[PDB]
Amino acid sequence: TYSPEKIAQLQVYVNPIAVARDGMEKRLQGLIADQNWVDTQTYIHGPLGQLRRDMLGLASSLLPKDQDKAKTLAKEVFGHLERLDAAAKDRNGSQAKIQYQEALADFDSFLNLLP
Amino acid sequence: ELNAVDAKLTTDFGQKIDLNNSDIRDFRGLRGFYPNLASEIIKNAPYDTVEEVLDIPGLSETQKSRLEANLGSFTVTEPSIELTSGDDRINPGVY
Amino acid sequence: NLEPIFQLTFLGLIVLAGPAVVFVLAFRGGDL
Amino acid sequence: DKSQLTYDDIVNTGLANVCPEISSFTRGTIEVEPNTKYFVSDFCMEPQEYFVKEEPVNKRQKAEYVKGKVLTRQTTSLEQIRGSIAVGADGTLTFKEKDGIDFQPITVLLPGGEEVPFFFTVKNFTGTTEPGFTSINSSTDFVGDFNVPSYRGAGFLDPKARGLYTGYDNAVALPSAADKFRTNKKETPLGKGTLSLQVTQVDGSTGEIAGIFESEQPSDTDLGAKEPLDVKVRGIFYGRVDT
Amino acid sequence: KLPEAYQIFDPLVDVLPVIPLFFLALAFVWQAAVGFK
Amino acid sequence: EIQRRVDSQLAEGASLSEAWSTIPEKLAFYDYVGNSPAKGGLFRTGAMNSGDGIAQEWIGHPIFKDKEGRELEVRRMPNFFETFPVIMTDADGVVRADIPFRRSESKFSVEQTGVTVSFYGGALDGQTFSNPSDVKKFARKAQLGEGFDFDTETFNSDGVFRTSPRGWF
Amino acid sequence: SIVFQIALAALVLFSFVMVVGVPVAYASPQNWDRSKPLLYLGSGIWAILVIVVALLNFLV
Amino acid sequence: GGRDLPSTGFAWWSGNARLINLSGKLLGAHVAHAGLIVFWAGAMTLFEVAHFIPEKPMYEQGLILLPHIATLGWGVGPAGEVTDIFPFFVVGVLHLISSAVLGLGGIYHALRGPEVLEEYSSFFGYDWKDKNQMTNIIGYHLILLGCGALLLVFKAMFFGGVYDTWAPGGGDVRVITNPTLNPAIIFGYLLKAPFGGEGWIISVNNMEDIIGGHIWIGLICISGGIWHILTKPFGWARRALIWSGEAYLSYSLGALSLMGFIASVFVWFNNTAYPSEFYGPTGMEASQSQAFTFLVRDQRLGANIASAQGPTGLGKYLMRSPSGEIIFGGETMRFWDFRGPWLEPLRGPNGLDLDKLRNDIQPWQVRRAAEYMTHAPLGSLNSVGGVITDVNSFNYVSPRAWLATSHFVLGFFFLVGHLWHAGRARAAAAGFEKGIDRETEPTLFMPDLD
Amino acid sequence: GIFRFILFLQGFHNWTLNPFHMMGVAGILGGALLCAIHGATVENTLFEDGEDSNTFRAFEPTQAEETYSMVTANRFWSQIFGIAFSNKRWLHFFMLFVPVTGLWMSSVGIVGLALNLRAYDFVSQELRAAEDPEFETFYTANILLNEGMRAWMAPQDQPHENFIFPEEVLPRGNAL
Amino acid sequence: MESVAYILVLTMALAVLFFAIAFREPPRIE
Ligand code: CLA
Ligand code: CLA
Ligand code: CLA
Ligand code: CLA
Ligand code: CLA
Ligand code: CLA
Ligand SMILES: CC1=C(/C=C/C(C)=C/C=C/C(C)=C/C=C/C=C(C)/C=C/C=C(C)/C=C/C2=C(C)CCCC2(C)C)C(C)(C)CCC1
Ligand SMILES: CC1=C(/C=C/C(C)=C/C=C/C(C)=C/C=C/C=C(C)/C=C/C=C(C)/C=C/C2=C(C)CCCC2(C)C)C(C)(C)CCC1
Ligand SMILES: CCCCCCCCCCCCO[C@@H]1O[C@H](CO)[C@@H](O[C@H]2O[C@H](CO)[C@@H](O)[C@H](O)[C@H]2O)[C@H](O)[C@H]1O
Ligand SMILES: [Ca+2]
Ligand SMILES: [Ca+2]
Repeated sequence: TYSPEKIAQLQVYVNPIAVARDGMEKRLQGLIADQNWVDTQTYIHGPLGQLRRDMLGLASSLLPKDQDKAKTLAKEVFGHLERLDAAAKDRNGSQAKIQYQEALADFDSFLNLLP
Repeated sequence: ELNAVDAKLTTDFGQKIDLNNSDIRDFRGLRGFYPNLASEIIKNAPYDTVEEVLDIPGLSETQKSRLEANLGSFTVTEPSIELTSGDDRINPGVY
Repeated sequence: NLEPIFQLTFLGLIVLAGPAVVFVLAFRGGDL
Repeated sequence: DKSQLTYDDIVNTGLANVCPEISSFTRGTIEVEPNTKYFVSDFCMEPQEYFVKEEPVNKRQKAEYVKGKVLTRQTTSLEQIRGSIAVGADGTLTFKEKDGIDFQPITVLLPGGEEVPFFFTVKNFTGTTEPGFTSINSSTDFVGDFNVPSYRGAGFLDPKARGLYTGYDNAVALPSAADKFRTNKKETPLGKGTLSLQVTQVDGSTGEIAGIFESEQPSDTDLGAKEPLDVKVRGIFYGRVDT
Repeated sequence: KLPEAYQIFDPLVDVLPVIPLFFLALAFVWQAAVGFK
Repeated sequence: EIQRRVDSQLAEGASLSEAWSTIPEKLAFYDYVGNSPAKGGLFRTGAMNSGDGIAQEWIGHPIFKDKEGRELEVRRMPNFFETFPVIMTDADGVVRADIPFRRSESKFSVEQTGVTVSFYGGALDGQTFSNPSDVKKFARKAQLGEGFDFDTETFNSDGVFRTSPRGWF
Repeated sequence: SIVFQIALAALVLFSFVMVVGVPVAYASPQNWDRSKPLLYLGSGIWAILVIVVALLNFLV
Repeated sequence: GGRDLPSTGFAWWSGNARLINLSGKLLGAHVAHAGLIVFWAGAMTLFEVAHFIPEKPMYEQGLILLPHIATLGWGVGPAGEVTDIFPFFVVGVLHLISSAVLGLGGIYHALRGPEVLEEYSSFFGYDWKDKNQMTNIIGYHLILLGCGALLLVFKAMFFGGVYDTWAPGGGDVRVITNPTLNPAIIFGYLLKAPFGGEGWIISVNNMEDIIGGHIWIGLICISGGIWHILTKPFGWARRALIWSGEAYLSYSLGALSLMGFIASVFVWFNNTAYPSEFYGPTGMEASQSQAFTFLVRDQRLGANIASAQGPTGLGKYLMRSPSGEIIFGGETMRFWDFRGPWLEPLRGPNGLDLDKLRNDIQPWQVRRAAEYMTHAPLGSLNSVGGVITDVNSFNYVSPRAWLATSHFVLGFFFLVGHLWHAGRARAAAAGFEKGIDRETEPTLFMPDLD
Repeated sequence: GIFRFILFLQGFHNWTLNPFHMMGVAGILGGALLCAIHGATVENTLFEDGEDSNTFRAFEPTQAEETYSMVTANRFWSQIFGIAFSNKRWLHFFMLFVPVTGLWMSSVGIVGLALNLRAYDFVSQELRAAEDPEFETFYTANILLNEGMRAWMAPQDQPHENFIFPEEVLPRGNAL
Repeated sequence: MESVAYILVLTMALAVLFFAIAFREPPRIE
């Protein structure tokens, strides 16, 4: 399965993924609940600004039989992130709440795939 | 008549590092100072005497040993606003 | 290095190709 | 109000130079304990009127302030300022500016064509009330002093490349008359200004405060070339008190 | 870099883009061959 | 020539003030850059007295010494230069003092190197100046050669050099 | 992989042959009846060589 | 057709004017030339692929064609990193081979085909004075141009997406799903001022607006194509314009000059259609990057970056725009309209936000700002990077600089060509392009001016 | 090397400020203008003396008549510009006169620069700027530019002088 | 008062331009 060494080599990507996940739980949910769409867009552009690279590097450096599922799931978080961006630009509370929940569910499904 | 920084250059400011007026670039000559310990010196300025650079809150033991090692390179003159206003101690327009 | 030898040879072939077309058309009296 | 507006909504419209307004006309108050510090979050300061005390040839004539027109544009507001309001034992409230965009250079034009630049600022303003306050309300007047640094820094070079810590100390274009000008010696003394912040609007639900200010401060001396003029600035202010 | 099975023709590709310039030259040659009539 | 004459008087046994006092004021006046005809301007009109002024007296010869007692000479202004930096070198051509433009990283300011100046002969004979304002002013005077006191109010002299009748011819 | 290099070298050699031949044949009104099927066959051979280069690229 | 001066009246140095009334040889000229354009496209792409180091940024490497392909979403991933080299190679090979086909066809029509197409077919044969046929050709070519714009739309919406530098999570290839069909936004871009802060159409800052514009262009060009097939020029157009081949050439020359100027400004200012991951930073981008880099560096040393006045009295790092927005200080005050994906997270409603500058700056923003300030589009003609006073060790001129300079110059010379061909078309239609007739000289019949 | 000499005369002599040079610039740019405008005017008022669109073969060197219309050219420039040449001989003498006079005037200025007799300064603006540090013109800015170029260029340009200028004495603005 | 002299020489040049255009010697074919 996963050589402990291989696991140690994946940390490079896991630390920013855990940081982005914890921040998405804490700051982003409150900012969406606050109807603060300017700070919502600047959150999903700045502190999440390397989510795509870090998750695709996590999926590339993963076990070779779990790569597709990984990347697939990662791409779904991004799609929810773009739809969240569009709903925040439209000042839509319910649509942005829904896209945040879908992004959270796909992030957690991505986080269940770690060795 | 001299301006004020020329008259400061007549003093011990013109010979060694002044904890109340020297820019951060002058701390590069002491090993281990730039950027962190020099920033803590500049932030906690002014000082009445050299010795109370050891009484900055939040100094680690290695920082205290480094400050004790380079105590003779320091002077204290009166803080002149011509070198301190507008954070010229951090960026005096010199690159 | 042999890379620049080939570059010059390919370039010399391409350079002679156009004047070759002109020269065969002029030598045989084609529709110049 | 520019609270729900985005950058694209405000850009190039002049609304970035105006302070936020307490929409709620609520004449509420903010309760304060007798030995506690309350933080001020986004203190804003919008100058509206500008006056310069004229200097006559006469000595004993009344001085009087004359209105000036701003030549710089909508670049005359202080904003994003953090501060502290501490309540002493005797209910004396003390406003204390900490940091932010707490200065703007402003050039005003007087009748006669004299252009008066000045360093409009609230830098290190400490301002006390009368004692005996249990809240912040419409009677809170923070009157105090602030520092006015020199308009030109010590790194400024004049048109003949003379300055304080850089530049020549003499008039190099006139080699036999180089040291006969007092403008060769530049200086940047620290001036003082007086500021009164009178609160007129308190929204106790969110801790917002608004009101008016009157300020008096010296003008630009151009590195000590000329004597400073007295500038009076009146305007409006807003802040958010952290309960 | 080119894909590996094409890498034998890296020098030829390196002289490929300046061939249009020769075309501008070539017309002059042809006019020289006809006498610039 | 002035140095040859002073050195001859020093070799005879005179003191520095005694040797420098035997230099004629006319000879020291020739050793001044404002009498060089390559310092004028096309539209700086009239007499050279309309420039620096009417010369009144030779101030004497400055000797600049650093805190360590190295004699320093101010590098003289060449004919090409409208302005010139103030540089002071020792006997073996090492810059020991200057007047810095940027005083953030200065290492050889008159104030930092403790430069004093003593005058021999002339109006300031036997005097020693230690204030860096006066020392820098005498350094700028030494840039122009021998120093002279000038009356500027008679012809309302503007302070820029004129060329002589030699240059105009 | 050497047969793909042989195919591409054949393509560039026949391309040079066509660069020499096509404007000469088009500017020869007195040899046109000989040279027109030669031009047809050259176009077909060049197209077949390009298709073969593509197929052997996906075979290598 | 005459191939000499005695039989045409045109010298060798004006030889291609011998084709004006020879439609078959004109078509072969046009088609061989297209060969040349597609040849340069393919051969330059293969050159750029052969010289490409894919782990190195494209803009470091003198590439102007691979950025165009990468912006379409081929061979790249997040942050514009090169996944595969094969799409760029494919685009090159297909152009190169097709260019061979186009070159063979131009040679045919030019050397062997019929010199005039009018005696052969009425559909293809044209007279320049036949206003119906000229507008028919406009119409066919407009339907094709609209189809090309719709092909860009199809690539962005249905076949893999385009690179969006503004994408959340970082810039990435994304599929456009909600294009801006709102004609108020699409045509208000046309109504915006060509000045600072407005930027006309150069300021299009999102891929949804770009793809929606190409839906409208495709629709507009297809509708205008049918219009011009089915219709003939009206009386005001017939009385206003010159109807000749040189006249239509000069109209196209003025059009090309306008688009060359627009392209140079587009690549100089716009970072959306020309993403900075491929083209490098714009000049405004790099200046704001330097101001941000030293804001971050001095803030790390403990400077109060908001309360710091500079030597002039303005804020050293932060100051106010003329409308009041909180912007970076120094000379980059000029560039306060700049928007970029690395910078916009630190912007609030009023401009640059103090709270975000204090505790929201990420290391990747610092890395991007340092890279962009050191890849400013400043360089020498022999490709020595940086300011011109720097020494020879940095081999870099930005692709934005090369593309902008090229197209400005091209645009200027095509305006010159417009003036030359319009003036000559007017004189030739009026009958005095060959000089003043001595007998009927018009000035000799005019009254004196004074 | 010629470029160095050019920049040298800028920073050491303020040779742009010299009216003798300014007359030379007027003469050279005017001669280039006269060349361009005369060639274009002749080529666009040509008489139709041939059948080709190639108008160059409608001229014979032994012909007695003018190949272009002086009258039409004069009317064109009189209505476009306000004035025009009416005399061909004066036109060609002026075409001689302008750049030759420009060269002679700039030579007079160079003879002035040989003795450092420069148009370096406007003494009134220097005295005003020395007494008033708000007064700035483009002339004073150019004076500062010359000062900087002299100090930074002299040690490498005059290596025989052994100018040792330490880094602290070099004039420079903020941050550069 | 040097501004008066500058205004005078510039005005003289512009007036010469007016008189040289509006009251030129008229070109006549003879
Ligand atoms: C070779 C001739 C010569 C020389 C070398 C001198 C030299 C001198 N004279 Mg004497 N002078 C002369 C002739 C000469 N003079 C003549 C002929 C007269 C009678 C008018 C005088 C009257 C005179 C007076 C009244 C005074 C002098 C003074 C002086 C001194 C200052 C000179 C000065 O300021 O000039 C300044 C020179 C210039 C600013 C140059 C002006 C040249 C103009 C600008 C050139 C014009 C160019 C032209 C228009 C372009 C043509 C256009 C194109 C189409 C061809 C100097 C020692 C002064 C002095 O100090 O007295 C003791 C003084 O007061 N002189
Ligand atoms: C884009 C460039 C371009 C193109 C497409 C053309 C095209 C044309 N020109 Mg123009 N021309 C050009 C540039 C161009 N010209 C320039 C730059 C000049 C100035 C020197 C001229 C000067 C000029 C004159 C003076 C004349 C023409 C004429 C012609 C036409 C007939 C040519 C002819 O009889 O050639 C015959 C020439 C040959 C048979 C020599 C061989 C030419 C072939 C094409 C070589 C192709 C080589 C290529 C590598 C082979 C690839 C083959 C395959 C693999 C694709 C033709 C349509 C003539 C015209 O108006 O006709 C009425 C004419 O009189 N041209
Ligand atoms: C839009 C046109 C365009 C642009 C922007 C570029 C830009 C670039 N190319 Mg490319 N290239 C082009 C066309 C273009 N090229 C064409 C047509 C060819 C075929 C000849 C090439 C062949 C080519 C090669 C083979 C290489 C490049 C390289 C480069 C890079 C460095 C360029 C350099 O050092 O130039 C140096 C600058 C010059 C030579 C200046 C030329 C000045 C011209 C002649 C002025 C013309 C003015 C005007 C039009 C003339 C009209 C006269 C009349 C009207 C009076 C740069 C990214 C290099 C690179 O790094 O690639 C990886 C490289 O190796 N290019
Ligand atoms: C703009 C380009 C263009 C135009 C207008 C013409 C026009 C013409 N050609 Mg030419 N031709 C061209 C390009 C062009 N050709 C090219 C590139 C080649 C090389 C392959 C040829 C080779 C060629 C030959 C060998 C002959 C002609 C002939 C003719 C004439 C009869 C056409 C015919 O039978 O159509 C009717 C045919 C069709 C409707 C079927 C073809 C439909 C096309 C080819 C399919 C789709 C086009 C394309 C693949 C789409 C993508 C193109 C891409 C650039 C976007 C006509 C004047 C003939 C001639 O001279 O008559 C005397 C003739 O013998 N052509
Ligand atoms: C590139 C393709 C193309 C070309 C060559 C033409 C060519 C022509 N069109 Mg067609 N047209 C096109 C595309 C094209 N059209 C499209 C896509 C559509 C659909 C929207 C139409 C719809 C259309 C109609 C409805 C009509 C024409 C007409 C005409 C004819 C006269 C046009 C004229 O005088 O304009 C000159 C322009 C003017 C006189 C208008 C002056 C307004 C000022 C000058 C605009 C200045 C804008 C400035 C320069 C640039 C700013 C850019 C932007 C911000 C606006 C001419 C044959 C006319 C005709 O005869 O019908 C058969 C006509 O009535 N066209
Ligand atoms: C697509 C655009 C286009 C088209 C189709 C034409 C078509 C035509 N032009 Mg026009 N022209 C154009 C653009 C265009 N022009 C532009 C942009 C300009 C401004 C510069 C001109 C200026 C112009 C003039 C001044 C004249 C024409 C003429 C002509 C006719 C004869 C051209 C000929 O035989 O050239 C022959 C080609 C040459 C002699 C070679 C040109 C050499 C150039 C300078 C090379 C430039 C360098 C290039 C960038 C690459 C650098 C290579 C370097 C490394 C060596 C023909 C109808 C003539 C005319 O009026 O006929 C009626 C004429 O006198 N053209
Ligand atoms: C008419 C005329 C003219 C013109 C001509 C022209 C313009 C042309 C053209 C032409 C063309 C336009 C062409 C072409 C071509 C192409 C080719 C021939 C190709 C190809 C291919 C190949 C072979 C490729 C290969 C490869 C691959 C596949 C991949 C890898 C790499 C390589 C490269 C190897 C002139 C001016 C002379 C004048 C006279 C007349
Ligand atoms: C795609 C896109 C888009 C869109 C765009 C659009 C929608 C457009 C358009 C366009 C248009 C819509 C245009 C136009 C134009 C026009 C012109 C350019 C014109 C003109 C003119 C002329 C040419 C005229 C002339 C004349 C006159 C003046 C009078 C007399 C007669 C004559 C004819 C001479 C956007 C931006 C959104 C985004 C990006 C992408
Ligand atoms: C038909 C118009 C053509 C242009 C002609 C106009 C100019 C002619 C002269 C009249 C000008 C009088 O106008 C007046 O000038 C003075 C002198 O600069 C200006 O005064 C200005 O400069 C002086 C000194 O330089 C300052 O002390 C004053 O504070 C300042 O405003 C006045 O602000 C202006 O109102
Ligand atoms: Ca190679
Ligand atoms: Ca220092």
